[PDB]
Amino acid sequence: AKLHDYYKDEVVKKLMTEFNYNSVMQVPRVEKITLNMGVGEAIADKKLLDNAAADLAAISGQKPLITKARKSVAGFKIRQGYPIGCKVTLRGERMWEFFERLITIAVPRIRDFRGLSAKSFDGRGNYSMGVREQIIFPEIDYDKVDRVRGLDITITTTAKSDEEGRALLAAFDFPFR
Amino acid sequence: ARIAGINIPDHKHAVIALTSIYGVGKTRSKAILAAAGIAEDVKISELSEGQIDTLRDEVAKFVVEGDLRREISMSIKRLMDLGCYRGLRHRRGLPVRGQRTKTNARTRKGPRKPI
Amino acid sequence: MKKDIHPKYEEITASCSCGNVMKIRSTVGHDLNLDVCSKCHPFFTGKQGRVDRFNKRFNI
Amino acid sequence: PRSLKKGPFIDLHLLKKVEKAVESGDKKPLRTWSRRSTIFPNMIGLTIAVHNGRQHVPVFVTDEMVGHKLGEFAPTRTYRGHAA
RNA sequence: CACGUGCUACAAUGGCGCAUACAAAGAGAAGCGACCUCGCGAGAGCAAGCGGACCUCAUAAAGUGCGUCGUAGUCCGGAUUG
Ligand SMILES: [K+]
Ligand SMILES: [K+]
Ligand SMILES: [K+]
Ligand SMILES: [Zn+2]
Repeated sequence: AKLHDYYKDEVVKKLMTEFNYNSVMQVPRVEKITLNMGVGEAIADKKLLDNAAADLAAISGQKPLITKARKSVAGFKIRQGYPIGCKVTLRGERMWEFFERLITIAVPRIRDFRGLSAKSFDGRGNYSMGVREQIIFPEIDYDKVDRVRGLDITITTTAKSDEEGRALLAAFDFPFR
Repeated sequence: ARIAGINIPDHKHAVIALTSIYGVGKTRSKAILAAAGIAEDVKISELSEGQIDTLRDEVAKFVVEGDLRREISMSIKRLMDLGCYRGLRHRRGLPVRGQRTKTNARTRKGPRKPI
Repeated sequence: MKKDIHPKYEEITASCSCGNVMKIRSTVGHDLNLDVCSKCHPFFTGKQGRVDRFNKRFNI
Repeated sequence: PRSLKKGPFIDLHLLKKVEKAVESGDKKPLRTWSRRSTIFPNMIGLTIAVHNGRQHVPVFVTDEMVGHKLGEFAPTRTYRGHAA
């Protein structure tokens, strides 16, 4: 909510000036945030995937979608249709709340935090980052953590290029080294 | 509970619990506690959040955790880049302080590797 | 959102040592006390040789 | 390490050579047997050939090298590995 | 890399903290060096005494009392490295 309000009130104006956009619709928007956990160990134990899902649920506030192998892979000893991951797609209010929580609380709580790479744009203005420990998110309880699980966060943007994408995140003061 | 970006044990006495932080030993732990005015015997769980904050300020005075690790890494890297005797010993994974290598030196060399 | 499948998500008060207070929706439920936040974190704030050493130690 | 009160140790002959070389300009590498002599700031940018017991090993002094003995940069024993 | 002889451990019949008992034998003048002051400390400065049943090295430790740790790779261990 607050970050969404901030986007409209401040970010649009800053980006409009910076890129000399003709229209407000030209200004990049944060379409969605996807949180993914790749639980390879799930093949050995089904409960691990369930525990990972519960962690992703607590962080997201949203029940995760279980993902399954697209094709059989001998290397990873996985067969097609076997559940090997969980994902959540955050949009609208829930996305903005998560985005706020991540920047304000979770990112500071990262151990030895020295900023996030600004080279982690995919070339289309979309930013992906990895979280090594679920502990950083306050919702997770350190005492009750069975296993340390990381997750990968992707921010999908309407930005045409990385420069527009980095500018958008910079406008929100997303931490960058 | 959480100091220097890590979680200290609540059940342990403060003096022991602080040693969980990298860069803090028993001496520094006692000094931090003395400055904070917190008794060594007091458990971390018993300490109030305000008391924990005072501890956090004291810990901030000393280089610890990631900052210390960066300093240590740089010091070793410098030696290896220098190509000084010590640097060469670091490169080869052999003792750097003139210990014997004919026998022992297992900590540096690792488990015995059969010919 | 579907009903009955999602974690309970309610506004909670988050307090920090710096004194920044933030009210945010979360699954945590209970009020949170934070050691650090974006406001006070060193990186965000921006708070984050041999020749000199020789001269200082061995000044003649 | 040598006590601070005593100050850094350098062989007099090496010190004289370094001073002369600095005054003269860029010079051919200095040849010394004084492995025990500490590297000084004035030496920076000079090449000193330090005896390793059988040959003089050229060392180009750098800022990082300062405060180390010359012998540290010339290895006395040759080892290329067993069963190599 | 292989072997011999050791040292230190793997703990609670213990570790750590505080307080506090009880030896023998020996060495010393380019030497043993007190006291006092300074240093977290290793030491430093100053400076008695003693060629010694006199002075100095020089503190016995295990022990004992009390407290703490609570079976953990730990308040075990102390290698290794900066
Ligand atoms: K420690
Ligand atoms: K050796
Ligand atoms: K021995
Ligand atoms: Zn704060």
